[PDB]
Amino acid sequence: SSMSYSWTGALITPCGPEEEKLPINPLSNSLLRYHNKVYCTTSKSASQRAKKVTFDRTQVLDAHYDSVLKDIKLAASKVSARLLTLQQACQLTPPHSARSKYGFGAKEVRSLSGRAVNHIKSVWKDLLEDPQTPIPTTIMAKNEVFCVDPAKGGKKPARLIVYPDLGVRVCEKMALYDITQKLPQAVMGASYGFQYSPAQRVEYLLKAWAEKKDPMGFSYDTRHFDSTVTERDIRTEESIYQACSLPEEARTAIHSLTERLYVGGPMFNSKGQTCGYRRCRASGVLTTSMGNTITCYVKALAACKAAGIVAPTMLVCGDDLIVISESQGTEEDERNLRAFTEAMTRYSAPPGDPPRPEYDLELITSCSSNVSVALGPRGRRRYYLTRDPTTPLARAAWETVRHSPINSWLGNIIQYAPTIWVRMVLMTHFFSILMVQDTLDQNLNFEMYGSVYSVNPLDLPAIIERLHGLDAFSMHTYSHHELTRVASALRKLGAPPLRVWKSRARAVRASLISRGGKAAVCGRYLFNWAVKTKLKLTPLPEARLLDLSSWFT
RNA sequence: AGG
Ligand SMILES: O=c1ccn([C@@H]2O[C@H](COP(=O)(O)OP(=O)(O)O)[C@@H](O)[C@H]2O)c(=O)[nH]1
Ligand SMILES: [Cl-]
Ligand SMILES: [Mn+2]
Ligand SMILES: [Mn+2]
Ligand SMILES: [Mn+2]
Repeated sequence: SSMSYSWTGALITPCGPEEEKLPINPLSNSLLRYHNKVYCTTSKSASQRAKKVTFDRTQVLDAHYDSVLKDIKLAASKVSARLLTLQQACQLTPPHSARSKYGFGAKEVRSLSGRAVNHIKSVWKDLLEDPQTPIPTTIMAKNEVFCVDPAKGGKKPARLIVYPDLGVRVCEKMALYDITQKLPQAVMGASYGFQYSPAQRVEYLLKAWAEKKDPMGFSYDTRHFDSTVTERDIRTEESIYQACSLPEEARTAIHSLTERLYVGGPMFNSKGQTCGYRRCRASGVLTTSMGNTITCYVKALAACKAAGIVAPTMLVCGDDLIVISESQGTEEDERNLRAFTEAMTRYSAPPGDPPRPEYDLELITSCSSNVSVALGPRGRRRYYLTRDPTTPLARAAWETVRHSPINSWLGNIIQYAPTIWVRMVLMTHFFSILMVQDTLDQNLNFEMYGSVYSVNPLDLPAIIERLHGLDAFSMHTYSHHELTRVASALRKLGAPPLRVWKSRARAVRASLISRGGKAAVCGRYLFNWAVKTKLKLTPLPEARLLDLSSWFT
């Protein structure tokens, strides 16, 4: 039926200059040695990505699909959502959001300058009046950092980001922001993945596992999800949005956004040239996450019914899903999974890697992470979320004129505080660097799910107890998989091995302790693993006084 | 670029 994209031959050009690595990396050259392996995806590579994501979709739905979709609309009809005022929408614009072509930027939008507010008024009037003329978009490469992988063909090409003008982005929020905050949870309940912290994700997966008499689990992820989303999927997304209780003016803007923007349109490069035409998800529109997650969930639940998955418990985040179900024996399990994949494939959600049944929770990877297990202070099993540290280590070494890696270190330390790789490697390095800089008590930004949080390094013990529990400071006897994977990632990036990190950690610990105050608490709590004569760690008062519920919702 |  439809091609995901068509191209004119015009290049996908960069915005600014693409920052160069330097001959010395003063903050990370004591973390690892193989700086040659750390690269950032470039705009040049964007044309290789374009080739990989351009293909003809044919989609074939069926009664399982139709029935799931009906149930979802019903669930959506229990939501009432409102328009945001123009002003509220303006003030949700992030501070460095790309500026408008019409001579204003995010600062103006957030301050509600008159020229900006006035332009946005007309953009919106035009949405209400013209339900048809396609809205132009800019296409850009995403620049992100990875470690080279010779197995997977050296360097990944940059993903494609497609977005409309700042004025339109503000209007999308007026129309849809309140739905983004309510609909997913309304139609998916506990299956909606972005509502859980790492420990809560873990707790949910364990409950689900223990509920089954004989559990089986698998993960799924779609190859190039955005390019696989069809015109019809997007219109079906609208009908899910329209099932909510909305004021008429929202309805009208939603429909017009759908027809003029979401279902497709022309793409221009940064130099202003026509680049191509799109007939799939623009990753960059406000509905990217909600849309991906709801469309993934519809296809996936229908595919579970098509395949005969029994008592499925799902967890979905964008195109990433886990299903924990009742095993029907391994022969049937395997065939049910092939049936799952075939249905998803008819639904236009083909797999990156064919999924596979598993019967041990450690072997299931979704959203680049997996549950693992270690022993606590009293010898009890303690489960936690971990991941391959390769990419976090590479990002820990991205250091240029424009970019400091310290914030990346902090983000990982917080999300993955119970992991052996955070505790032994990233914590040791982070604290050593900040001590020597004498910047321990300076606040840092921490990025997650598009939001920034300011954190003081000296509050890490409290934050960690709160997010992960006091046992995050006392885990030992990590698993074979985790020990093997961490040792291997360290060798691969030319980092010191764990025993070296241990002797560094002793020195970092002693030095923090000798400063007293909050620093010494960091020393005692964060590095208790580093000394033979363990200390008794008690709950921290400062931790009871904390609420972190917005960080992971 | 969005969440
Ligand atoms: O920086 C990102 C990463 C992902 N996505 C969205 O989430 C989807 C799933 O991404 P995944 O990481 O599974 O890779 P893909 O499936 O795109 O190859 C993408 O297609 C995008 O629509 C996005 O909008 N921006
Ligand atoms: Cl314990
Ligand atoms: Mn994918
Ligand atoms: Mn409509
Ligand atoms: Mn994915």
